[PDB]
Formats: sequence, C-alpha cells, structure tokens
Amino acid sequence: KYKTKVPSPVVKCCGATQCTSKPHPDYQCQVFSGVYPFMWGGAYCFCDTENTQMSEAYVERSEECSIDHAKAYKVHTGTVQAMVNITYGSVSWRSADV
Amino acid sequence: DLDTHFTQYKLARPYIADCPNCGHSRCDSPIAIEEVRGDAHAGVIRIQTSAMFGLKTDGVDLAYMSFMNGKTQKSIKIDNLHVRTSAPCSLVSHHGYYILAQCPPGDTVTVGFHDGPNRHTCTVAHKVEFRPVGREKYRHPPEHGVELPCNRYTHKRADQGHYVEMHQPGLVADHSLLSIHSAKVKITVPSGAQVKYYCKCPDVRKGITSSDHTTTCTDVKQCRAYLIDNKKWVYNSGRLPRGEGDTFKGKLHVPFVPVKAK
Amino acid sequence: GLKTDGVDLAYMSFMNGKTQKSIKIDNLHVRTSAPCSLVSHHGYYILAQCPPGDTVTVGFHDGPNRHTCTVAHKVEFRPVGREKYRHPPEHGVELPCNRYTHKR
Amino acid sequence: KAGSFGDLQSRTSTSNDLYANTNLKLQRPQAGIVHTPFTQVPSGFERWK
Amino acid sequence: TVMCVLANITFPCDQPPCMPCCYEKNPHETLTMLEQNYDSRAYDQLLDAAVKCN
Ligand SMILES: *[C@@H]1O[C@H](CO)[C@@H](O)[C@H](O)[C@H]1NC(C)=O
Ligand SMILES: *[C@@H]1O[C@H](CO)[C@@H](O)[C@H](O)[C@H]1NC(C)=O
Repeated sequence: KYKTKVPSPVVKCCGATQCTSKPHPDYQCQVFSGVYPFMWGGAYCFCDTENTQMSEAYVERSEECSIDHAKAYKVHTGTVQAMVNITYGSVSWRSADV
Repeated sequence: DLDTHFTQYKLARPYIADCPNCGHSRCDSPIAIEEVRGDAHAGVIRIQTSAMFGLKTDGVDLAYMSFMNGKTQKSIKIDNLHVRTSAPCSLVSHHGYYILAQCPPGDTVTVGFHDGPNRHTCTVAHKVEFRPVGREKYRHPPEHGVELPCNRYTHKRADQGHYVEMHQPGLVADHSLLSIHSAKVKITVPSGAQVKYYCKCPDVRKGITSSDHTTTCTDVKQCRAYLIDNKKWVYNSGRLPRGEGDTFKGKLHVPFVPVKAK
Repeated sequence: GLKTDGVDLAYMSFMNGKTQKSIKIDNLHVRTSAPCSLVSHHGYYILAQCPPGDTVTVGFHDGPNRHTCTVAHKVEFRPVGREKYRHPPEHGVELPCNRYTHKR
Repeated sequence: KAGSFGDLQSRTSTSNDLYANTNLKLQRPQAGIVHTPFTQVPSGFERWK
Repeated sequence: TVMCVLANITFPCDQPPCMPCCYEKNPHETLTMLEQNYDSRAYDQLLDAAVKCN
C-alpha cells in the first residue's frame, strides 16, 4: 500500500511562488492562485486576490509495507532435497536428509 | 520505555487545523483528524489527531490531553475522548498525536472530547472496513477458534524505525494581537514571542517585532499580524501553512507501529 | 430555546404534567442509528445532521429522569450529484442542493 | 499500471527508488480552507488482495 | 561512534553539549540541532539525549 505524503502548503501572501520539481515518487506540485486563506486567527493573508498557495504531494511506502507486502519473484530451477528413512537387517531407522 | 517516549513527545505541540464536520459546520478544530489508518485486521485503527494525549504542558501523565484553545495550549483530564465510526469504539491506547481504537465497520470516523461545557468533535469520511483473518468472513472477533497470523498495531514500541516528520510552526495568524489604541493600532507581543506585522496603511509597512509597537494605520483590518513561536514542533500537515524557507524537518517517533501478531 | 418567562438559547421547556417546567439542555441527544449532530433547536423543531437509519430517537435528561422517544421514520442519506458518497466529502465540487436553513 | 498491481514497486524493503504510478492529481483548495486536496487511484495492492 | 553537527560545532551524537536538560535551557537550540541532524544514522540517540531531563 502507498502513503500519499502531503507536506504543508506554502502560502505566499502578495507573491507568486512557483514549482520546483523534486526527485520524489509521483511528485506533484501545483501553484493555485487567488486563495484567500482563513484560519483560527481569521484573515491569513492580506491581499484579497494576489495570493498563492503551493501544494505538493508525493507517494511513499506505507508504514505497513514492512509487515505485509507482496514479493515478486523470478524462479528458474533448484535443488531437490528429501529426508529418507532406511533400515537394513537389525539396524534401526536412521532418517537422514539427502 | 514508556516514560522515555512520552518525555520525547514534549517537543511537539497540538495545533488547530481545519476539519470538515465539526457538528454544525466546517471549522478549525483542536482535534482535527489528519489520518486514519485502517489496514490492520479485526477492526483496529490508528487515528492521528491534532491533540496531544498523555502530555501535560509541563510534563507527562497518562490521564491528560493537551490542545490549543487559540494560542493557549491548555491541558485537561481526558473527559470522554470518544472515537466512533458507527457505534462507539474502544480506546485501546492514546499516545502523542495518535489514538489506537477498536472500531466497528463504518463510513465515518469521529473523534471528540469534552472541556467542561464545551464539546470539540471532528468527523472525517474515511470508510472503515472490518478485515477478517482467514477463510471465514466473521464480523466480530470470535471468543474461540484458531490463532492465525494477522497485522495489528502495537501498543509497545518495537525497536522503532517508523518516524513522523515534524516542522517548526510557520506564521500562526492571530488578530487578537491587534488592538486599537489612541487612534492607531497596537501590536502586543504576548510574552517573549515574536510577531510579524504586515500593515497596508497605503505605504506597505511590515516587520518583525519582539516588543509592543504601534504601527500607525487607522483600522484594525489593515494590519495583519502573525505570531512567530519557534519553541515547539507541529506535524508536517497539509492543513497547516508553511513559508518559503521553512524546509527544516523534525523526525519524531510514531507510536503504534504495525506488527504481526496472532 | 424558550424559558417560561423569556427566551434564552440554552433552555428547553416541556410539560411535566400540567407544570410546564423549564430546564437547561442537559444532553438533548438525537440519534438515528448513531448520534446526530444538533445543528440547531428552535421552537418545537430541532435540526440535526444524521447518519442513514431506520429510526429517529430524540431524548433528554431532567436530572435523574430520562425522557426519550423513538419513531420509525427511515432516514436516507441523499448524495447530491453523480457519485453516491455516504458522508459529505472534504473537497470536491460545489453543487446546488436542498438544505434546511439555520436561521430564517 | 495505476491501480492494478505493482502500482508501487520497490526493489527491496528499504530501497529509495520506489517507483510509484498512482495518477496523483492535486486539486484546488476550497475557498477559505488551508488544505491540500488531492485525487488518486485507489491502491492496486488492495484490489489485488 | 557516529558524529553529528550543530552549526559549526561537531560532537558525538550520544552526548550533546548540555546533558542535564536540553529542552528547558534553550528549546529553540535543541530543536534546530535535531533538525540539522535529520539524516544522521544515529538520530535516535540524539533524540533521547536531548529529551532527557530529570
Ligand atoms: C522414520 O524416521 C522418522 C524421522 O524422520 C522417525 O520419526 C520414524 O520413527 C521412522 N520410521 C519408523 C517406522 O519408525
Ligand atoms: C565555530 O567553532 C569555534 C570553535 O569551537 C567557536 O569558537 C565559534 O563560536 C563557532 N562558530 C559558530 C558560528 O558557531
């Protein structure tokens, strides 16, 4: 399973900050313009329309990848081994691997 | 063991983050659900919230949650701290930002708590599936049967390598730091905490102040002020603003990592 | 939201016989199959956000006493649009829809 | 592909390449809200399971 | 021993400079040192050492 890591967006109040491609799996950055953010303090950025938000997101392995995961394997050919029991005459069972 | 990881969470502060369903409407909530992880078996889920559990503003005590009433960082005793998907869930544990709970199948996840009269609740949609282990699709874990391997969330640290990324809070916005004084507007630094003001009196005025500073201007709604506190960490959440040069990460431990159990 | 003498939006009034007694809203729980979120309460009416269910129960506490009433109205969740979501999403598209107003 | 199997492929359990094709598109934040909405194809691992 | 960096100071990771308590003395400095040592292979030792306060 994947985990979409979403870092904190970069909100520039009266500016246009722009994307910079980062070496990350399925990395997406977008620069949505005209955002008037509201937060608990209320009025996050001054400029009514000339506000920019840079949102980025990238896929990682989920935390559970170390416990459940599918291993893809190429098989070609191998040893054939077997455990064998032998008795002969009065000798009892020996049961050794070959 | 338990003490040292709870000590370790003291660098992290709760935060107020946007939440879809607060009850009435969508608001900024102290208990905002960041992530629900529900890929374990037998209906055990891990909810990352915006509130610290088991911490007190001065120390650790596993009966206290801490959460922001604004910029106050107030700490209470866990009054209800209830998790429910379609019927109430059983709080298996709570550590740091995270709570581990056994939940029935559902189409919502709500976490909420009481601070005296006040009730803080946050619901996200996050459909939760009960995941039977084995070759019979049972709906609730049986009292007898067969012990089969299964994925469960630990309550004790296994030898951690699962980390949560943390950063210093950026420019926490607050307009209670603005007031009208005489005829101009006043920026009051609460205590030993910097404040960035951006005051568009018609000339663009701005700066960072460690003390009270009247900024001229006339109305309160020209003088947007931002609290800068860099003494705590917050989770690298998509619901929290960040600034341009705010890259520095923090790398705290995650409790309740997945493990294979029976 | 009424008091025997006046209005105050923390008080319910109900008849304990012929007494017409007024209390503080103690729980005022509304539940269809899980508890609902009381958006508002005004006059005889309460407005609540509810999960899909087959019953509607309204109840309240007057100290030790619990007054509860369950009717068998089936509540259907009604998605707006062309996707059958079960709980309102956090993001998406703002589409026109029918809602109960919360003041007037 | 985006959602069948091998949508997230890593050479080892601790590798850093982590090829991942999930069709992840970032979406416009809702008015007022500082959040980072995104849309993604559901995991092909669980679809396989 | 693994080495970690704080500004231009370089120190053994398990033994940060302060020792009795490195969050009460200067909380910002401890945080900034933990951020500077993000990629260290022995970051866990630092996080215990910094958080240690009896
Ligand atoms: C054959 O060997 C097995 C061990 O591989 C042993 O348990 C068994 O007794 C042997 N066979 C007989 C008839 O005893
Ligand atoms: C650099 O290291 C020297 C030697 O310990 C010290 O005197 C100086 O203060 C350090 N500079 C900074 C900026 O930390």
